[PDB]
Amino acid sequence: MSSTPSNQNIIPIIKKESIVSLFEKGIRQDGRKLTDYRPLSITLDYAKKADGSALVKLGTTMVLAGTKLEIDKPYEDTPNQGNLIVNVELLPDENAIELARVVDRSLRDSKALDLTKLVIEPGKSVWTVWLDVYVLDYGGNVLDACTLASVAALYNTKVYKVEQISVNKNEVVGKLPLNYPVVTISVAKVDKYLVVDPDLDEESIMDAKISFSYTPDLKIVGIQKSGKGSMSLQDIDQAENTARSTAVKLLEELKKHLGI
Amino acid sequence: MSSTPSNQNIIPIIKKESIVSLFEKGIRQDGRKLTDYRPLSITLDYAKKADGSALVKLGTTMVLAGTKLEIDKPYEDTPNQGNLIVNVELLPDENAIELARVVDRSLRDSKALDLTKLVIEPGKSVWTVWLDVYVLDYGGNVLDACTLASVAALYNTKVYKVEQISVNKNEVVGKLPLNYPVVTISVAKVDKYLVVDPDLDEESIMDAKISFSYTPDLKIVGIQKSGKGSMSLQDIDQAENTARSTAVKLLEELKKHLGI
Amino acid sequence: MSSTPSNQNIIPIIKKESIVSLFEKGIRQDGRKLTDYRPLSITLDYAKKADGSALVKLGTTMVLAGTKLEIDKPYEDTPNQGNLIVNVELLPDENAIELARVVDRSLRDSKALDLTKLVIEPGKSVWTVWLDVYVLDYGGNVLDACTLASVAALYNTKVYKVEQISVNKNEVVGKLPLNYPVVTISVAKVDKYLVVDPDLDEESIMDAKISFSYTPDLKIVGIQKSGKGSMSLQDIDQAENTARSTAVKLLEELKKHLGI
Amino acid sequence: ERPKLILDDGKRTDGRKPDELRSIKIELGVLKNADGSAIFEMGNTKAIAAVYGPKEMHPRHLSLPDRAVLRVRYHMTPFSTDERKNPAPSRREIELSKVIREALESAVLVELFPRTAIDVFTEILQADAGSRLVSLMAASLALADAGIPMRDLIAGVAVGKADGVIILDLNETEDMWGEADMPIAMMPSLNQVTLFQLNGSMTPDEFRQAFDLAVKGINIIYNLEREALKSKYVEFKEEGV
Amino acid sequence: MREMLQVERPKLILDDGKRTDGRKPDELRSIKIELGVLKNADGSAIFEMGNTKAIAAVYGPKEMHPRHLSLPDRAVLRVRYHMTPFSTDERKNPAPSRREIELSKVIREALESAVLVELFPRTAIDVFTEILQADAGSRLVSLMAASLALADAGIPMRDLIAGVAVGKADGVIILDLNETEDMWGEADMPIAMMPSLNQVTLFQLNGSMTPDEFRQAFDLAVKGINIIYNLEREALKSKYVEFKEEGV
Amino acid sequence: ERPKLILDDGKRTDGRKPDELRSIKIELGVLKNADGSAIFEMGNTKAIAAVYGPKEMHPRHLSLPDRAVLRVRYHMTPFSTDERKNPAPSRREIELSKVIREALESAVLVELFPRTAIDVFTEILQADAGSRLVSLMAASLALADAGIPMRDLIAGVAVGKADGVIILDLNETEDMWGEADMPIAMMPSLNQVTLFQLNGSMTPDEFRQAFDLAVKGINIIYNLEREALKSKYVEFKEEGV
Ligand SMILES: Nc1ncnc2c1ncn2[C@@H]1O[C@H](COP(=O)(O)OP(=O)(O)O)[C@@H](O)[C@H]1O
Ligand SMILES: Nc1ncnc2c1ncn2[C@@H]1O[C@H](COP(=O)(O)OP(=O)(O)O)[C@@H](O)[C@H]1O
Repeated sequence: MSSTPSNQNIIPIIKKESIVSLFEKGIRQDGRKLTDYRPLSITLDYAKKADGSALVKLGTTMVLAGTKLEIDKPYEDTPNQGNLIVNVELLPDENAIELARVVDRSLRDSKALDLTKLVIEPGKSVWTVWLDVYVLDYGGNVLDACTLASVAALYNTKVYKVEQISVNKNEVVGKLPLNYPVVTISVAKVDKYLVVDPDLDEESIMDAKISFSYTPDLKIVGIQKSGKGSMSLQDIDQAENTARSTAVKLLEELKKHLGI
Repeated sequence: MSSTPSNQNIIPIIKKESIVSLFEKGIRQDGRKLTDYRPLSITLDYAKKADGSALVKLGTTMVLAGTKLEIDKPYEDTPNQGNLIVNVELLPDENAIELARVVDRSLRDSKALDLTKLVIEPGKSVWTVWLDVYVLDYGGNVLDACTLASVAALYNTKVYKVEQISVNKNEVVGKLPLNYPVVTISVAKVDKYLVVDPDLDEESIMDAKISFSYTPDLKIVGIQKSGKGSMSLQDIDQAENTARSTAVKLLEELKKHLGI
Repeated sequence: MSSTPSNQNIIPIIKKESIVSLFEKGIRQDGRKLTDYRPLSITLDYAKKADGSALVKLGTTMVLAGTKLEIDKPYEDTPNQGNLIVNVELLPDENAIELARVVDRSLRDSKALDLTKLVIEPGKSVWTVWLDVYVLDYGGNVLDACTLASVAALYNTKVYKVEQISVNKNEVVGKLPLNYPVVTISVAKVDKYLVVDPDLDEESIMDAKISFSYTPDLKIVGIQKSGKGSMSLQDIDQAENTARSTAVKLLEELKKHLGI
Repeated sequence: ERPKLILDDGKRTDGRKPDELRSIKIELGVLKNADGSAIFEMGNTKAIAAVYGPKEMHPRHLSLPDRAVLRVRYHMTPFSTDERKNPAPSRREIELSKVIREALESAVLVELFPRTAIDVFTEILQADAGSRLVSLMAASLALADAGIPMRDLIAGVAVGKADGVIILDLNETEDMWGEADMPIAMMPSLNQVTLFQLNGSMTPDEFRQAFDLAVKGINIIYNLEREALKSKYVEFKEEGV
Repeated sequence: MREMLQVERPKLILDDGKRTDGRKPDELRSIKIELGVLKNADGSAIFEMGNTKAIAAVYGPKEMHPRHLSLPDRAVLRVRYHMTPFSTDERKNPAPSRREIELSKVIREALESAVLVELFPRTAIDVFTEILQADAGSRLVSLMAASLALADAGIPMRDLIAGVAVGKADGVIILDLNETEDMWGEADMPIAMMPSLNQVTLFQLNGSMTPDEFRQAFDLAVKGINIIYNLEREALKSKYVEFKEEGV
Repeated sequence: ERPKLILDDGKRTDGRKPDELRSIKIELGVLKNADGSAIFEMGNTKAIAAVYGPKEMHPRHLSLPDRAVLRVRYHMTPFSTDERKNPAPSRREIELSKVIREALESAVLVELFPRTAIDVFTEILQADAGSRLVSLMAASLALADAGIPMRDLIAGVAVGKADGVIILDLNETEDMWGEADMPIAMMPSLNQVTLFQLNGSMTPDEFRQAFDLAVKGINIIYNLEREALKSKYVEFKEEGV
């Protein structure tokens, strides 16, 4: 049973009017233009006992994602596929579950990770990729940071030698079958303006936000409208143009962090 | 841990006296005699993806029950039996669980459904009958409506061809091994009167109600006293006479809906 | 998520001074010296359907513990061991879970029960000892009573004939592979005094309590500091001297109840 | 392979005639930290009940403006049965709790303690059938021990049919293989039926016979409850109704 | 003999312009709407799109149970998306799935943009929704059934909510999907609108699309929504509406 | 089968003498949206702690009239260990939370904030033993960072016995195969033991040695905490007690 959150720290009409007056001049509180992403940090191999991990700082938002690989029997329905299990946890559920699914969907539908290559003995044994994403600092636009931390954690993942039946965890065979990275870009609709990567303040004054997932060849690979309000037709159209021309820049930057 | 419901939907002493004053003249709010059942509608095969379903309208109470058949290994304790799993859900638990068990018990102990004919290969594979009952409109006397919807859903159930390995769901082999229908009749004790099939109002002013389950040759197959109050000895005696002479009426009507 | 309990009962500053003024004269409310245990009753095989049970009365605290034996496949990790599963219940959780673990740990680490002796067929089938401990009367120092009830319940346990496939529960083969009993002694720090086996009142005025587990050979086998306050270095030192010289007396008495 | 339940002349599996109760043992105020407590035994069915007397209710929105809220818990210890019952509550324990609570609600004068909660905890230490009734009576007595006002005490037996014969107060075995099992609980002085169930199969005429026998048994038990209230401890060897 | 291997996945666009259920790419499934079907609810509706049937009950503005969870200025919407175990071909476990949990949040947020909650402070409006038959688009059939059940409960809203799932099947953009099209199509994009305000209430895409396709799929969805909306307004007047499937 | 723990030279599995700490790293105020935060790393055990400062309590009936209510969560990330620990809370996590809370309750002056709740969340990012202490210290520091008044800082080490030898600050390997494992946490300036546990086996005379050693280790760690408070960031290479 899903209900309107009684927490959600209301933000006065006067403060909203201050932020909107800045938007009218195409500048924000942080200083960035309406279309700018926040400063992006990625530290790879942060959690040492993970098979692969990534700590992402997008503005004040911090996500740590880590992968853990295991060998299981493939699930009777999908006999020639490995498994990917995404899991999000907020620390400061329902939003968590929604976050997990949105990320999962965009990693799986893009085929950024090829599950059919995670097979060891078809029908007998396959790899299961456990992806676990931990939001440590809720600085707004958690979704975009999650997609980044996820993708990064997968690109950092080390696969081990298989005794065929048993894992030898100190011989590294290779990396995950990853076709390409994926980015998610969230565009917030505050009043009558579209704003890329909304911060904590902007998310609490916005009508709704819409999130676009892209592959490097700029195919839309997932869309999620989110928020208590509505958005016009022309808005979603414009949002996606903005979202996409942002994706190019974010992808280049993500790649620099991930090494090529 | 079971506690007195705090949504005890209280009904004023003045309104109670109005209804009791009518009972004293052998008539009720809705016009029926102290011993009359409410108007009864049954629509068979309402949920199309069910193996068999029935939507029952008893007064303002609405129950939808549906069966779904599966092939399972019989449980180690009962090797030459199929399975029946009844499940009730209120929509507007504890009362749900009690409803499920009361229905289950009266379908099983009457042997209205013969579980020993649901065997395919003894010890190897049997049919499991999933009965799911959904109360959509709580109009009082939910139990009697549940029994009806259940029985009807079972009589509407289609069994499929067993390909020798699994199920071929577009060839219909036959029906369920059903010996006879079963009816449950609830008699409420309001004040010093006994009232058959109490409605929403009558249930909230009653001391307690007692429910009798009957097979067509009028064998008592289940009794359940229910309600926060008590009932006298000759009350239970009288109640059952009333319940039973009602049962005959209700059974013939159920059968008409069920096509003999 | 563990939080400070809101509904345990505060005890006035005036009543606290009264008890402390008595400690200052080396006497307590009930009459015993600062180092005395409360009166101890043990009734063996109290729960008749258990495979061994014990009802312990330590002061007003009452614990009933009962064992139930079963045959399972041993854990893939521990192929040459039987299982011990301790479970605590409070009736008048978190404190329960903590109690279960503290008892488990001291029964296991002491080797008081030898799990490697509970093997029937190595890798194929072993005994699982279900120990269930029920606190019926919370009279303070529940931990010490639990250890006693547990140990006593294990010493009362009857093992049955193993008949291949199953168990034949009316032929008694022998008793559990028990090396020795174990006692847990709790020492409370009230004000500036150390008090052995605190009662209900003493536990609610204490700073913190510390519990020491001993084998008959006076080896420390478990320590658990407990309570919302702190204890000094010399306190823990002194506590354990007191705890140990108490253990000798309590072990004697426990053995008398058990039939050495 | 089923067992013969009534052998050729009169005697059941435990050597009782069809109209004999099991042995009864009652003791009151056995728990020192409860407001009222009682242990009830019927043959091999032991139950212990504790009451924690009228008190303010924790989250006030769940309390009632005019009534006390009864909170009743029926529970079976893992070692109460032959095969270890799982401690996690079963659908059957959930139903039995609701049945027992509704039973007690008709006896306890809750309209005397508004905005309060009365907590009745019950554990079955040995289960040998009739455990829902042994529980209910232990509760009733524990309430009386807690000095909480009631219309009457609650007394109850399970009556059943075996090899076509109507029998009083059932075995583990009679519950298991008998054609019917009908627990009945009364407020005997008011002739009020507090709890009433039947699982199994009966003709209307045998239902009325079973009914009559149950009353007689209840009356005998009731007398012991009354004795147990004054003297705190009662034993009763198996006897004919 | 790679030579004989031929894709496992079935063709979704077949002879003539047409699809697996005999519909053209620009045709809705049959629609059936009925209002006030539940007596004891404050507002109720049954919505069918082809083989997807949802029932929605509303229990109207009421004081909230534990007062600390209520809102000082707004009503709290409580929304439940649920599938009956017999709604699907195989049996859906009744215990709530992560997918049901997500769909509930998305449906609630959708309704929150339509319902004028700023009118009923310290109250809760309860919207329960069962899916009785699932054949794709069930999150939208549910949302619309809810929107109508709200209107039936006489609760003030900015507009009614109308929605279709638009998708891409065999490189072709199609309107209102089958379970089969949902299964095997490249893309599945549910869109819900407040048509008179041109406000997008719900918007999702699972699958893959080029920016232009996305924009085409977008224009087709609007047209479908507009036809459905008309039936909603009709169904509000007459309580009962039946529409044979056909071209946008 | 079974490993060696102290070698023929007298060094342990990780090349430490029996009286050497692991390397220590502390950094404060690392989380922007928390009222106080800290990362603590003992060798390979890294914990992060966030504090959400004194705040009006959600359901008021659960608040205390005179005190703040501490809310403490000990949790291990699935990727903190070698074999993926389930995210669903384990009985061990539940106990550790209670132990850590009771530890903090003795240090934090809760008297000062009635009707409020102080949240302390703790995640273990890498587990290599002593994780209940690394968590507790990270928490203690995060509280000090949140500017919440306390009697003293909390410092702690696990002391144990490997092969008959008493050792300071254990590996997963020493925890795994050692005869004893004794976590001790203190308010060093007051000589107050805040947390104290022992799993395994010890003679009374041994217990008293392991104790003295623990104190010496605690004193060195305490100095770094005091340090890390003043400069926000502290590195310490392994060395002898
Ligand atoms: N899960 C179980 N496993 C084994 N024996 C049981 C179980 N549940 C009940 N029993 C025994 O069989 C009897 C059947 O219980 P039932 O007739 O349903 O209610 P009651 O507990 O009132 O007799 C019980 O009294 C108990 O002695
Ligand atoms: N547990 C399930 N068992 C069988 N079919 C399912 C199950 N869950 C979903 N489906 C099928 O998938 C269809 C489409 O689901 P989805 O893509 O979520 O869209 P919608 O929820 O709009 O139907 C459902 O309508 C249903 O037929």
